[PDB]
Amino acid sequence: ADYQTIYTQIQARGPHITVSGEWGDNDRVGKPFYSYWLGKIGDAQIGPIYLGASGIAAFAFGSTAILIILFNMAAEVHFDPLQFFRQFFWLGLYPPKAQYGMGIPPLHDGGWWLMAGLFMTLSLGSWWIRVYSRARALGLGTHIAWNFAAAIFFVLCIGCIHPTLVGSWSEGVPFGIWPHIDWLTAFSIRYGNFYYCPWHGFSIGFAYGCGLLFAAHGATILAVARFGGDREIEQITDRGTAVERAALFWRWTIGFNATIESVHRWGWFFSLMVMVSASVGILLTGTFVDNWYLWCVKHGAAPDYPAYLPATPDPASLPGAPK
Amino acid sequence: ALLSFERKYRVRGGTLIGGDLFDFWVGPYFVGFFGVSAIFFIFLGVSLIGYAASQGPTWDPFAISINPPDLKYGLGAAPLLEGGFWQAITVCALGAFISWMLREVEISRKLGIGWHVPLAFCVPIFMFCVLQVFRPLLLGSWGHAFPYGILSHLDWVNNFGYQYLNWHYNPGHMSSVSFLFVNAMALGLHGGLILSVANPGDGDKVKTAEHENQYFRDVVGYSIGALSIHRLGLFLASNIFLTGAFGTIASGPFWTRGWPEWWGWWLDIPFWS
Amino acid sequence: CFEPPPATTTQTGFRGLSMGEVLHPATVKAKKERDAQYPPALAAVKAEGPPVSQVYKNVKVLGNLTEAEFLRTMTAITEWVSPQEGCTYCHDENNLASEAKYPYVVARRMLEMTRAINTNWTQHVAQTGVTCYTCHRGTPLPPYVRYLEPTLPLNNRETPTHVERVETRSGYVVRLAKYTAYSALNYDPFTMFLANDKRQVRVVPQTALPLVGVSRGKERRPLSDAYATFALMMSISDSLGTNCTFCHNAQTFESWGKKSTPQRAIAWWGIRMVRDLNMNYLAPLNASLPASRLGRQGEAPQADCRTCHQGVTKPLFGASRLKDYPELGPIK
Amino acid sequence: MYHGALAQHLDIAQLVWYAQWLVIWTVVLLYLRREDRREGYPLVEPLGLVKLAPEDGQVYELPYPKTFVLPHGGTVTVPRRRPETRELKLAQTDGFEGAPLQPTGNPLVDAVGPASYAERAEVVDATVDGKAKIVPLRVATDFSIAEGDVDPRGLPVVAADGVEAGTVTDLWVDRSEHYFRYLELSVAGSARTALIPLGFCDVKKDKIVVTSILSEQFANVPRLQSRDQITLREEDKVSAYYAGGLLYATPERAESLL
Ligand code: BCB
Ligand code: BCB
Ligand code: BCB
Ligand SMILES: C/C=C1/c2cc3[nH]c4c(c3C)C(=O)[C@H](C(=O)OC)c4c3nc(cc4[nH]c(cc(n2)[C@@H]1C)c(C(C)=O)c4C)[C@@H](C)[C@@H]3CCC(=O)OC/C=C(\C)CCC[C@H](C)CCC[C@H](C)CCCC(C)C
Ligand SMILES: C/C=C1/c2cc3[nH]c4c(c3C)C(=O)[C@H](C(=O)OC)c4c3nc(cc4[nH]c(cc(n2)[C@@H]1C)c(C(C)=O)c4C)[C@@H](C)[C@@H]3CCC(=O)OC/C=C(\C)CCC[C@H](C)CCC[C@H](C)CCCC(C)C
Ligand SMILES: CC(C)=CCC/C(C)=C/CC/C(C)=C/CC/C(C)=C/CC/C(C)=C/CC/C(C)=C/CC/C(C)=C/CC1=C(C)C(=O)c2ccccc2C1=O
Ligand code: HEC
Ligand code: HEC
Ligand code: HEC
Ligand code: HEC
Ligand SMILES: CC(C)=CCC/C(C)=C/C=C/C(C)=C/C=C/C(C)=C/C=C/C=C(C)\C=C\C=C(/C)CC/C=C(\C)CCCC(C)C
Ligand SMILES: COC1=C(OC)C(=O)C(CC=C(C)C)=C(C)C1=O
Ligand SMILES: CCCCCCCCCCCC[N+](C)(C)[O-]
Ligand SMILES: CCCCCCCCCCCC[N+](C)(C)[O-]
Ligand SMILES: [Fe+3]
Repeated sequence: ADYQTIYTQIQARGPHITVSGEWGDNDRVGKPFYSYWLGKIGDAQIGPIYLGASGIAAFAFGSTAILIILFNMAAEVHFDPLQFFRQFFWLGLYPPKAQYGMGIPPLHDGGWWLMAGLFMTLSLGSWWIRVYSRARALGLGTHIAWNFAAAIFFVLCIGCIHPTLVGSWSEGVPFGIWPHIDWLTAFSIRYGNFYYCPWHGFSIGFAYGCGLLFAAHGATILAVARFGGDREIEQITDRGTAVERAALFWRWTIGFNATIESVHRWGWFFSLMVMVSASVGILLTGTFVDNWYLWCVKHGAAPDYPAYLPATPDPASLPGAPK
Repeated sequence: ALLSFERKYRVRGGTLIGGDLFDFWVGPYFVGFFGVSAIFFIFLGVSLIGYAASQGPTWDPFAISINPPDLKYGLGAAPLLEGGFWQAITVCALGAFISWMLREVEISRKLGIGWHVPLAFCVPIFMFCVLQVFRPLLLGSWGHAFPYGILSHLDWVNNFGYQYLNWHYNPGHMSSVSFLFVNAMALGLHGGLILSVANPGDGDKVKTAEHENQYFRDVVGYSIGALSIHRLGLFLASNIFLTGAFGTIASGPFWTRGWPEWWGWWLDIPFWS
Repeated sequence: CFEPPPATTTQTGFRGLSMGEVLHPATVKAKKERDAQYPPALAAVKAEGPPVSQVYKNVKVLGNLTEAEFLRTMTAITEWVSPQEGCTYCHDENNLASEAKYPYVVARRMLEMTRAINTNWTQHVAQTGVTCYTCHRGTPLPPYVRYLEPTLPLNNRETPTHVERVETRSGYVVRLAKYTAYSALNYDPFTMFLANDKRQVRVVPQTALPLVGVSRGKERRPLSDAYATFALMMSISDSLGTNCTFCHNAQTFESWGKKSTPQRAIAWWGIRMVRDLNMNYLAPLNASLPASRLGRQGEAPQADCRTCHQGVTKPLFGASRLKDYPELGPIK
Repeated sequence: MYHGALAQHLDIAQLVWYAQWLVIWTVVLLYLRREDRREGYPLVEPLGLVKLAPEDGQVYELPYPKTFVLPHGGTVTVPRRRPETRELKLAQTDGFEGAPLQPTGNPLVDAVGPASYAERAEVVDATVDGKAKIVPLRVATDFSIAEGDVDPRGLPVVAADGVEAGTVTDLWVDRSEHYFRYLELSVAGSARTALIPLGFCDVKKDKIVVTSILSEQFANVPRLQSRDQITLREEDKVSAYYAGGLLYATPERAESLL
């Protein structure tokens, strides 16, 4: 085998490297340190990290968001430290349980939720800036930032935007380990089975496709590691055997092929798409589609099956059956 | 018909079995024995689907569904229209997937590169076997497998989940979902990063390996490295199924209550009860 | 941590939809055997004599029965409800017609109720029927009952830990999860759903599109509702020791017809029925009970699916004494 | 009255269903598909005599030229006409347009099949600094082997024949990514030195095993031109050399495994 593809046989150590940006070179804190174990499967340098405004801001809003969550959770167990560690997964900060429509809800029934939500959005936004700006500073393109915005957007979608359209904060996503999860079910239940939402279907394809592609792209790269397949950049400006080989491998299997640059594009696009497709489907739910399954049946695509146990009529819809 | 640079790589050899026999190309496609068996299975499998579906009530691609047998039938061969087709379809499926795979190996030996791709491809095959071969064997009927229908397969996923009350609490599902998500993200960063460096915009200079690395240190304080992010992305995508398998496989054979209740092992420790 | 194979599976849906039950064989055998403790029917007695209405003093309900038959009941009642206590539980050693002891009046209402479940609620109980035993299990206090707050342990025959006590503010979440199969759903389907005829279970729209007039703003139902019904379902499921697919085809939880099993329809009635017993029978007993019996808000203990079912699709695995004690329903 | 209802049998979700599809196909087909054709296109096969002429379908499939402005000067335009000039020591084994080719010489030396290189630029790959990226330790004095790993300097290289083929003399580091990329060894009973990509070496405490080729074959490894620096084409040469032996080191390599 090419053991290099599994872990690094002989680790190198050398002077630390610093590429300067139009700004903030003075905002890089830390004394870079090395880890030998990590060094086997990745670069061994941990650090330093750059601070700056946007970042520090992000830490700021974020943390606020957090105390808010933790505190309410903490209350959820009448401040018992031990039951706290214990029930953690079960604790959460909920959206308004009552219907207030769009009204800023009482602190107790959802008020603290919308605050958390706010600081988290502020926190996401600042971090976005960091991502975009550090790219700009080092003379790189905005691509990562543009994928990231798509993810921010989905989060916003399911947090503010969808609740804003239908007019009920009661639909946002609670905060907590199990709670954010039960939301999924409650959301799907209410809207008629998310499996029937075509955009859930689009998202899934992209997500699975994501899986398929990183697996294939990764593997393809290790498989040409020997020809320096890993130095992707120079393989673009100056095609080499590595990519030539990697191209024909895919050409001969599937009939077609990408380039070393284009594959990253298909990867980036797929990624972005997972999030874009999701936003569409959420924006369409409730606003224009009440029941996904029925909308599917409305339009003829749902499958149907025979009865196994006998067909069972809705007791309610019978004569003089109670309410 | 050949890429600018293809010609030179097109030499005989690397066959796994077969030799010079099928060692050739048709179009851009390399053939090989497994290319010959891949086609065979496909052909059979797609004809099985056509015939089976031709005996069902609908042609709407969405609604058509070819189903496994009733539990009653155990692990035995079932009536044709009542599960049989499903069985035979399953076999062709595996026939095709496996040839596909081996084929990829010969393509790789010819090119002189690593076997990582077919290798990586085993992961999805293995999962198909978990859902369709191993779990039902474990449960004792082929009737626990999933149906072949564009939407109807989602109906199996659904009910399957719901049989365990809240599938989301299945711990191998959590790990599974979690790799699904990281990997989708890593893909975006990996690809955005590459493109950010080779496509800065305007007429600025293409960047360097060094810039890729300052970017992430600056951001998250740490950069994995060019070769290592390919090794990692291979690892995250794979673990989507490697870890999931466990969750799937435990559902029924190793566990029968609702998944949430599984967490009692934590919640119910006597110390803090 | 894990239960081991094999596993008994059953099919409740068309081939390939993955619908059915998943049971651990031992779990079932333990329940099978605990439920087996149902005492056999007392030997038949022949009806000789005058109706006890002539014969005894204060006999309101079973006044059609002869002495022999009546006594038989009393004995059966004794065995099902308060066997360790004996007749003295409800009776005055000397005045067998004395209403002094609360268990007597209760037992009296109980007879009426019982006789109602068996007569009115056939839609749910069929030719099976309920007897005192069903709920009581040989104890005056049924082991599976509910207050207006989540109580724990589930089985009142167990002794609670510090934290489980309804007084300990922090164990609330645990107490709640235990009611809803370990879920983090923030609701109590009993108070919301089962004590009242107040709230509606159903939450899914019956049209593909959002009908104008009910889809916007405060005109809407909160999403809470959805979590609530989910939670209720987890409780029902866990109470019958089953899974959603015992009842619905997850393709569309909301549909009936071939999407639902005959069981769904039965549980439908079960809802009503428990609403009845609750509102009209079990709750009004707070007037006749000792404070020892009441809950934190002066409520009587009431029933849920679990009360009768005790974790089994059919309570007592389908055992019946119906034919054996006609005194308890059904009535002409 | 429903929300989303458009006509009597049309809803906005339907229209969005098609727009989505259309958006997907547009990007995939007209964008991504053309981008994948930036290298290697246009395809190859015969010309007529006067047949210089453009081939309709060949223009449509390619994207517009992209110019890369390089870090240390120059530019690159893609896609662009890049024919393979070099004569290939190979012969067609049959009539089929898709039959394989066969080496007519020593494929390792002739650089055909797995032993092929790309016509990479005859330039040293640089660091961001403008210095050479991949150099021997001998020169990259600032670099070292990490505490605990093998210091392969001085060990023998053992070929697939199981025979000592030479002794490791140095290592080549990538100054740009801090990663070792080649071992330099001195060849037995010869004048030269060769490099061998780390992926081909199995580093052990007492030997370095290289199964790719046979001892006898180390002698033909492509020779570098400056002794302390390597051009990009050279990397391809060297790397392909050893890959080639995976198929060609022995007469049985090229055959069926079973
Ligand atoms: C454990 C859960 C499972 C699951 C859960 C699942 C969900 C929940 C969803 C899908 C969806 C889909 N799945 Mg299912 N699935 C599918 C195929 C599909 C596609 C119809 C669609 C999108 C797939 C995608 O893009 O992935 C990535 C691959 C890419 C991006 C390359 C293109 C692949 C091409 C789409 C596959 C086409 C298959 C064919 C139409 C039918 C076979 C070909 C004919 C000639 C025989 C196959 C091929 C198989 C197997 C194993 O053989 C499988 C197994 C399973 N899926 C499991 C049973 N799948 C989605 C959908 O829209 O369903 C209707 C969706 O929402
Ligand atoms: C019973 C419920 C069901 C359900 C309900 C459901 C809902 C309700 C939603 C999905 C969605 C999705 N589901 Mg579906 N689902 C999926 C797959 C998917 C995803 C492809 C897609 C979600 C997009 C996503 O990544 O969100 C994950 C990505 C996120 C959340 C990005 C966040 C980015 C952010 C910047 C990160 C912020 C980090 C900060 C550090 C946070 C700090 C916090 C502090 C400050 C407070 C599969 C594979 C299956 C299978 C195998 O069957 C399935 C089954 C089901 N889903 C059931 C049918 N699903 C979504 C969708 O597409 O809807 C159409 C959606 O909304
Ligand atoms: C209500 C029911 C639910 C459920 C039930 C469920 C089940 C029952 C299972 C999963 C599984 C999975 N779920 Mg989950 N799920 C997931 C995500 C996931 C995936 C990580 C995971 C793996 C999918 C799989 O195994 O397919 C397998 C895909 C295969 C096998 C692909 C085979 C491809 C083949 C190798 C090649 C085929 C080629 C084509 C035939 C030919 C086409 C060629 C043409 C194009 C030329 C998410 C992200 C969500 C969200 C956001 O809520 C969710 C919600 C839910 N899931 C619900 C709670 N989920 C599985 C898992 O691991 O659970 C632990 C699982 O067993
Ligand atoms: C489809 C494509 C996808 C996609 C894409 C992308 N995803 C990105 C990017 C792109 C491209 C970025 O560029 C960006 C980034 O930077 O990448 C490194 C990023 C990110 N994706 C994260 C999480 C994530 N992505 C998910 C999913 C997908 N992502 C989807 C699938 C999920 C899921 C599934 O749940 C998760 C959880 C974060 C790591 C990260 C920044 C978060 C942030 O904004 O941080 C905000 C920062 C904070 C809140 C700081 C908190 C510090 C703590 C609280 C300190 C506690 C102690 C307290 C302070 C004590 C004080 C004491 C006092 C005395 C002093
Ligand atoms: C964790 C890593 C993952 C992973 C990995 C990799 N994945 C790869 C490779 C790697 C690395 C390959 O090298 C190989 C390939 O070439 O890539 C181009 C491949 C491939 N990934 C495909 C589909 C794909 N991957 C999925 C998932 C993951 N992939 C996970 C995420 C999913 C999901 C999630 O649903 C799908 C559907 C095919 C495109 C493709 C070859 C198909 C084939 O075999 O060709 C040969 C077979 C045919 C062309 C048709 C045979 C038709 C049968 C007989 C008749 C129908 C049978 C079937 C029962 C119908 C049921 C349908 C019903 C549910 C609707
Ligand atoms: C005589 C006779 C009958 C001959 C027949 C011979 C024969 C076997 C024919 C087979 C015909 C068959 C069955 C064709 C089916 C082909 C199939 C399965 C096609 C699936 C196509 C799909 C959906 C792929 C999904 C993944 C995807 C979106 C890929 C697009 C992007 C690409 C091309 C990725 C591949 C890829 C990756 C991963 C790289 O890393 C890489 C790195 C550097 C350069 C190129 C590449 C590269 O192309
Ligand atoms: C509470 C669960 C009871 C137990 C234990 C026993 N009996 Fe009872 N008894 C009970 C009630 C509610 C009534 C009223 C019946 C009605 O139809 O209204 C009765 C009645 C009697 C009587 C009639 C006395 C009289 O009215 O003249 C007798 C003689 C009697 N019960 C006997 C009896 C015996 C022997 C018990 C142990 C075997 C026994 N009872 C237990 C309620 C309860
Ligand atoms: C479930 C539907 C029940 C059936 C069937 C019967 N009873 Fe019951 N009973 C039930 C509850 C929920 C309670 C209240 C809680 C409490 O412990 O009181 C009761 C109570 C009684 C009592 C009072 C015991 C006590 O409070 O100390 C008696 C004597 C009693 N029930 C008698 C009884 C008889 C005779 C029944 C068959 C005719 C009968 N019950 C059925 C619930 C259920
Ligand atoms: C039978 C014993 C059931 C099992 C097991 C589960 N459910 Fe159920 N469900 C059942 C009934 C009788 C009803 C109707 C209640 C009424 O008052 O009319 C329901 C309803 C639902 C609904 C929503 C119904 C609607 O909006 O039309 C949902 C969403 C639902 N049930 C979900 C569900 C789940 C997730 C279950 C497993 C935990 C579950 N049900 C089990 C009866 C039965
Ligand atoms: C005692 C007073 C009961 C309560 C409370 C509930 N149920 Fe019940 N149930 C009861 C009996 C005696 C029977 C048996 C019917 C038979 O033929 O033996 C049942 C049965 C069911 C079933 C039928 C299951 C089957 O295999 O067909 C279901 C689905 C059911 N019950 C559901 C159910 C639910 C949801 C309840 C709470 C709302 C509930 N039951 C309460 C007696 C009693
Ligand atoms: C500005 C206008 C006027 C109003 C805007 C209103 C607005 C923007 C609202 C936005 C709402 C939004 C975006 C809501 C989104 C909800 C979402 C996406 C929820 C998802 C939650 C997911 C999960 C898993 C949350 C988990 C939370 C936790 C487990 C917190 C844990 C915190 C810890 C452990 C802190 C530990 C600190 C220590 C020092 C140890
Ligand atoms: C060549 O591509 C890439 C890298 O190589 C240097 C990275 O290190 C990283 C950094 C990854 C992490 C987890 C810090 C990314 C994202 C990447 O795309
Ligand atoms: C993931 C499930 C996806 C199912 C999506 C089905 C979309 C059907 C749309 C049909 C539109 C009707 N039509 C053709 C007249 O426009
Ligand atoms: C969510 C599923 C959407 C995935 C879109 C799939 C794109 C695959 C495109 C294959 C390209 C075919 N080709 C060669 C003819 O262009
Ligand atoms: Fe890459």
